Parts: sequence; C-alpha cells; structure tokens
Amino acid sequence: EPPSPSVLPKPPSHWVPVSFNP
Amino acid sequence: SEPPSPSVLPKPPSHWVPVSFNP
Amino acid sequence: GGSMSFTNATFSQVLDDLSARFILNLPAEEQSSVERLCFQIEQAHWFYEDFIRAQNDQLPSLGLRVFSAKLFAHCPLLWKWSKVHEEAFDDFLRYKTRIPVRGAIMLDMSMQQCVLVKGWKASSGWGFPKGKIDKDESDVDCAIREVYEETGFDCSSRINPNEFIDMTIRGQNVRLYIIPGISLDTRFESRTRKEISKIEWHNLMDLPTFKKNKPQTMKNKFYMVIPFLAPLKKWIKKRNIA
Amino acid sequence: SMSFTNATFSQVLDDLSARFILNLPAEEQSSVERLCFQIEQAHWFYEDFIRAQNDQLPSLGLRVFSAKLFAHCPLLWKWSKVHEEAFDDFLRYKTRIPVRGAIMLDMSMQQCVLVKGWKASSGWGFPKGKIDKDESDVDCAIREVYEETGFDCSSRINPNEFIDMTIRGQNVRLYIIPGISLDTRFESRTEISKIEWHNLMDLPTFKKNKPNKFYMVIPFLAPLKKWIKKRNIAN
Amino acid sequence: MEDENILRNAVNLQVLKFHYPEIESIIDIASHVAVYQFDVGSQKWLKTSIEGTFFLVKDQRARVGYVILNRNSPENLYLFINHPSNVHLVDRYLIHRTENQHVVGLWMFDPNDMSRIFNIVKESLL
Amino acid sequence: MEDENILRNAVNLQVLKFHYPEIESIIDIASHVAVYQFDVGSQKWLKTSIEGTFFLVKDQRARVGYVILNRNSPENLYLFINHPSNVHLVDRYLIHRTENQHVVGLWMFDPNDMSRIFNIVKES
Ligand SMILES: C[n+]1cn([C@@H]2O[C@H](CO[P@@](=O)(S)OP(=O)(O)OP(=O)(O)O[P@](=O)(S)OC[C@H]3O[C@@H](n4c[n+](C)c5c(=O)nc(N)[nH]c54)[C@H](O)[C@@H]3O)[C@@H](O)[C@H]2O)c2[nH]c(N)nc(=O)c21
Ligand SMILES: C[n+]1cn([C@@H]2O[C@H](CO[P@@](=O)(S)OP(=O)(O)OP(=O)(O)O[P@](=O)(S)OC[C@H]3O[C@@H](n4c[n+](C)c5c(=O)nc(N)[nH]c54)[C@H](O)[C@@H]3O)[C@@H](O)[C@H]2O)c2[nH]c(N)nc(=O)c21
Repeated sequence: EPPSPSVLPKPPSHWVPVSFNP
Repeated sequence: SEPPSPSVLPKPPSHWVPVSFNP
Repeated sequence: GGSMSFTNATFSQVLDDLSARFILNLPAEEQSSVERLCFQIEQAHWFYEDFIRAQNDQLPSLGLRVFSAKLFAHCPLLWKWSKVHEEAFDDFLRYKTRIPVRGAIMLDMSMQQCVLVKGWKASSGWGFPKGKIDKDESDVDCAIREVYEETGFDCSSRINPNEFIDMTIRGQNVRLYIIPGISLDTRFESRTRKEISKIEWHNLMDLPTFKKNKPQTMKNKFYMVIPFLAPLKKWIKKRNIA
Repeated sequence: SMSFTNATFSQVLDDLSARFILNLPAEEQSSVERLCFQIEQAHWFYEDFIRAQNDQLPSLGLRVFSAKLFAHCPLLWKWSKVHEEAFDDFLRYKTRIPVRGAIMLDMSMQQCVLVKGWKASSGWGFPKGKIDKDESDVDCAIREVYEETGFDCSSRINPNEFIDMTIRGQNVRLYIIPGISLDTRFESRTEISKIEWHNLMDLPTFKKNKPNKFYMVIPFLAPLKKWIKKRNIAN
Repeated sequence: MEDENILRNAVNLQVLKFHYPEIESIIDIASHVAVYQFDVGSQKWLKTSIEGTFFLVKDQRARVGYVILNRNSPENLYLFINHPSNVHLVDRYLIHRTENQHVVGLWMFDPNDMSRIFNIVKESLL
Repeated sequence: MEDENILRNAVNLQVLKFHYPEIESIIDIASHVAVYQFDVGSQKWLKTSIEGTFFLVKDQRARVGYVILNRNSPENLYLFINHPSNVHLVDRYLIHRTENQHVVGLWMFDPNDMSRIFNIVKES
C-alpha cells in the first residue's frame, strides 16, 4: 500500500555526501 | 598472504562517526 | 575510477607503471623469493592485458614470455635478477606445456551464443568448459567428460573431432571442439557442482573484443575466452556459407 | 526492545489502543470489519512481541484479548451499542485464511527447525504458508515444509498431531513431527535465507522466567511444551 | 462530541510519556505514515519496517520532534527537528535530515495530513 | 647498491607524476597496504578492493598526502593529510579522517613500515 522506494524523489544535493573516492 | 577481514577492524573514534539512525 | 588513466600512456610509461605497481616495491622477504617475484611478473602481465589494454588498444597484445622480455629490457634492476634465476624463470614460463587441456565451445543454432562457466573464488572469470587430460583418455573423451562434469551435458552425440580451435596460450596447449546446434532450452546442471557457480549463455557480440565497436569493459572477466574469439568467428563465417 | 519489560497489563492495553485502534482514519474507524483487523493486529503484537519481554503477562486467545481491550477503552463502546456480543460474534465466525505448516523436532525433542527471510526485519519462524484451493490441510503442510526447507515430511507427518492457533487474522495449524535427523540436509525450493535448528530453551518465554527476532513462534511454545511433556511422561 | 477528543489525547499522551517521559504535549497527529531511509552509499531510497501512527510532540526542552508507534515491531522512531531547512516537502513526501545527518522520508496515507503537518512544523520552530 | 635505489626512486616518482602532475617528491614508501572504509548508518567496515604499494608524497604546494597504486584495478587512491589529529594509530592500523569526512582504515604489511610512516605523519 505504501509506494515503493523507487518513486521517492531525489534528496537535496547538499544532504548526500560525496562518494568515497574523487 | 592476504589482508585481514574487515570484521577485525577496531571501531573508529566515537566522535568521528555519527550515531546510528535510531537510538 | 581509473578507466582513463592509460588512454594517453606510451608503452614505456606503461612499463614504468607496471614496475612501480608490481615489481620494484616489494618486501625484502618477497624480493628474496623467486616464486613470488615470478608471481608479480604474471600479475603485472594480467593487469596489462585486462586493464591497460582495455584503454589504449594500440598497445600490443603480448604473451607472458614476450611481456617478460619487454619488462626485463626496460627494467635493468630486473635484468640482473633475470640472469641469476635463468632456469627457474624459464620453468615458470613453460611448465604448462606438460598440462594439455581439452574442452568444447557449445554454440546455439544461430551460432550467436555460447556456453560459459564461472567459479566462485577470487576473480575466476567466465570461460569455456575445459580441464586437464588423463592417461586413459583421448582428446574427444577429455572434452566430452569435462563438458558433462561442469555443465551436465552429453555432447558425445554431436562432437566432431575434425572441428576444433587449437591454440597455445602461456605454453599450454588448449583445444576446444566446436559443438553448434545446442538448444537454448537446455537446462544446465554441474556434476562438479561445488566448483562451478554459474552456467549461462552469452551473445558472442556482447563478449569483449569480439567486435571493433568497443564496449570494452569487464575484459578481466573473460580473459580465458578472448584468445578463441577471432578464430571462432572465422569458423562460424565459413560454416554459414556451407 | 525493553519498552514493555516493566509495564503493567493496563499500560500494555493503553499502548495497544493508541498503536492500533484509537487513531485510525475516518473510514477505517467506521467498519466493524476494519476494527477486527486492527484488534487482530494488536492481539498478534501482544502475543508475539510484548509477552516476550514479560512472560508474566498471560497468553490470551483472540476473543478473550479483544474483550479485555474493549472493556479497557470506552471510546470503542459505540460499536457494541445495540448488540454487546456483536463484535465478539463477528470475531468468532469470521472466515480467516488457512495457513499450514509443521514444527519439526529432533529425536530428543529439544531442537526445532526454523526458517528466516532475507530482510534484516524478517525473523525466524516455523515453515508454513497459505493453503491452495482444494488443497487438504495435510497436503498444504507437506508442500509448505518442502518448499521452504526442501525436506519431504509426507511419510512422518501425523494428521492428528497439531496445534491450532488463530493469530493475525490467520487460522494457523502446525503439525508436530518429532524424530527428524539432525543430519538432514536442508535447502530451499523457492525467499528463504536460511534453515536452522534452534534449541527450544533458547527461544523467548520457553524458559520459566528468562527474558531475539522471531515471527509467530512464541505463541506455540506453551502448547508445544505441554505436548512434549505429555510424550516425555509417556516414554 | 468534544469530551472524547480530550480523552483521546489524554490516553495518547500517557502512552507517549510511558515510552518517552520527556515528552510534554502532542502538537498534531497523522493517522498512518510509512518511513523510508536514504542510503548515501547506494544513493537509493530503501523502505524501513517502521509504520504506524505519527505524533508530533514537544519535549520539556521545547524541542520539536515526532514519535511513530510502529505497528510491525516494538521498535519505534523518535526524531527531533532542529531547523526549518532540514525538513522539505517534495511531491507527496516529507524528507528530513536528522541530527546525525541521516535522511528520512515520510509518506502519509492521507495527503491532507502531509500538508497540515509540514506547515505546523514551520510554525513550531519559529 | 645506492645506484639501485637511484633508478628505483626515479621510476617511482616518474610514475606518480604521470597520474598526479602536482606530485613533487616521495617522502616514504610502504611495500603493501590494504584500504578499508567505514560505512555510516550501516556501522560497519567495508572492503575497498584498493590494494598495493603506499607512497607518502609531498605536493607542489608542499601539501602532504599518500598515493596507493592499486594492484587490482586502475583505480588508485590519493588522499591528503590535513592534521596529525586526522590520523590515529589503533591496534596495528592507521585510521584516517579524510577531507570529505570519510574515515578510511590503512593496513600495512610491515608493522615497522606501519609505525615508521605514522611518526612521519605526526610532523608537518
Ligand atoms: C604456478 N605453478 C603451478 N605448478 C603446478 O600445477 C598446479 C596448477 O597449475 P595451473 O598453473 S595449469 O593452474 P590454474 O591456472 O589455476 O588452472 P586453469 O588454467 O583452469 O585457470 P584459468 O585462470 S581459466 O587460466 C588459464 C590461462 O589464462 C591465464 N590467466 C589466469 N588468470 C587468473 C588470469 C587473469 O586474471 N587475467 C589474465 N589476463 N589471464 C589470466 C593463465 O595464466 C593461463 O595462461 C599447481 O598446484 C602446481 O603443482 C607449477 N609447476 C612448475 N614447474 N612451475 C610453476 O610455476 C607452477
Ligand atoms: C513482521 N513480519 C511479517 N512477516 C510476513 O508478512 C506476511 C503478510 O504480508 P507483509 O506485507 S507484512 O510481508 P513482509 O514479509 O513483512 O515483507 P519483506 O520486506 O520481508 O519482503 P521482500 O520485498 S521479498 O524484501 C526482501 C528483498 O531482499 C532481497 N535479497 C537481499 N539479499 C542479500 C539477497 C540474496 O543474497 N539472495 C536473494 N535471492 N535475495 C536477496 C530479496 O530479493 C528481496 O527482494 C505475513 O504472513 C508474514 O509471513 C514476517 N515474516 C518473517 N519471516 N518474519 C517477520 O518478522 C515478519
């Protein structure tokens, strides 16, 4: 009944840290 | 020989790593 | 990642890299061992073939021996070592001439897909069903027996001793018989199940280096099959005209 | 968790009413059918999770539990306005889904077979599943056990030896099968992450007063314990 | 009738204080919410098994937070909201950056609950 | 032989500069190191599949960092060290809090290489 996690919108860019390696 | 498994790695400094998601 | 690191590297810079990456900086314990030094030379060769030649295709395809030759002349530190351990290194290069292997290249009806097998441990990579020969064994019965054990299929009905790709790879004589016409509905199961992880069909044109159109990635996952791709394609082309 | 290890029974009914009943949407508030589902969810929550933290809390059937929850909060009294037994009558004759499985014990009757799903949230449980149309109760247990553990119990299952349990809106029947070899090689025919033997005395509430993730296991521990005792005395 | 709703809040607040004594009052309630968490490593949304009634609460220290009484397991969710910028409204969801930099996604079963709760959160942190 | 290291040091620095032009000098070397990274939220250490020779380098801007030439893939690791406090030594390992708040674990094959380089980090 709850939507699948796939449809959830992308978070703000500054809320997600950059990947481990540049 | 090969490197140890990640399980034996000690825990990092408590203040460098954020807490788990839920208390 | 690092997939652009060698696209503008000249072959001498490539040799510079492989030296610093594998040979020059080893523990004093590991430098003393001839066996581990031989191990690093082949690891460098594997790196050169799977990764450095994924980028920059102009670089030459070299077997282990010719690669070792290019590495020894480029690295005078190795040239001193190569001379003292002459005989040991020559045995490291040619010991597979005593271990022949036979197998099959199983093709579907359109001769567009082939059967590959994979193992769990390390980076085994995809390869054709193959294995060593026995004293009480013919070439055909080696390939047949080897195919049944790890794919569960009986090719005795369709094998042709006249149709094969015979190659020499790292000193080792490898002959794979070409068995087309196998149904894609065939359900595969391994008798030596505790050694084979997967059995899957692959579209040949999806395999690395099979076409000039380069999707060249995962070359380190198909290193065994690549030497056979060019003669297989010529063989398929000749049979199609028949 | 520990949130219930020191709660009175009244404080437990308080939690279950706010967690399941009192704060429902307007329509889910409006139907007897919708309330029963929430009461059955609460009853399963109490039997499966709360009693594990505090086996001093008594194990209760669905109907007795619902009666004590109903008498606990007068905000539900609107539903038995004209007929007091109405909500019990609906619970009592409601047609639920039949699920069948087995409790497989070793020869010594001190270990049992449990199955775990892939998710970290998935807990260990007995192999069981919902019945197919026209499938007999025994064929369903045989099929479910063999589909989840890869073991065929059709030659040792006793159709007269089972535990019935109405829980989470399901009519669950687990057949008891003892004497299974600890050498039995388990594998899943499916969904199932692993099959393993557990010691019965390591399961929550099986010990008299000794308070970790199990689904629909604890409610069967008391009737299974009696079953093993009766057979143990007999032998 | 009004008296029921004062009694509903009384039972609700007694339950919340039983799990979380420092809670002082219930600002608002959402009938049912599902909880999602964003994995910064996979960089995808994942579904948690936390589902149930959503209570917006104020603690003794005047902090704003919400409790979710999980219907699937005894493990509830209690998270504070420290700053307006850490809660956004995107499409049908509430996305919340927690104190520990975790990213939560709230889906409310009633869309009107989503819009009302998000504006009452704005008015509570000012 | 001293002549031996003159070409070994020359080739190493020549290789590092090909991947990282700003490299100016090699401070110290470790024969073999494995890299681990701690997964936040998961609260676990991970295997990074970065393994090989460790070069402690001084930058064109005089910055301190280390390059690890990966033996398993062309993906190398180049991370700068901002403060002695950003590298700790815990039970034969080096744990490093990187510029981007990631926490890496360094495992050295030779403990004398391990501690020797760690004392060189405590300066600068
Ligand atoms: C070193 N050594 C061993 N021995 C004695 O004989 C026993 C084992 O001998 P094998 O050397 S025939 O063993 P294996 O190679 O493990 O079996 P496979 O051929 O089925 O495995 P693939 O990996 S499919 O190799 C096939 C061809 O491709 C080359 N290869 C292999 N790998 C992993 C890669 C790769 O990652 N990337 C690339 N590009 N190529 C790769 C592989 O070299 C081969 O050419 C041992 O137990 C020993 O008893 C020896 N005996 C002597 N006298 N000297 C030795 O040095 C030796
Ligand atoms: C509290 N509880 C309930 N139940 C059962 O639920 C039934 C009623 O319906 P629900 O809607 S409440 O069902 P639910 O069982 O709770 O959902 P899920 O999240 O477990 O289901 P997936 O969507 S299939 O998620 C799992 C995914 O993980 C994948 N995965 C991951 N790995 C590492 C692997 C791998 O190595 N190999 C494979 N093949 N897959 C892997 C996987 O693909 C899947 O996609 C009621 O009747 C209840 O039966 C429970 N059941 C149990 N056992 N414990 C509980 O606590 C529980």
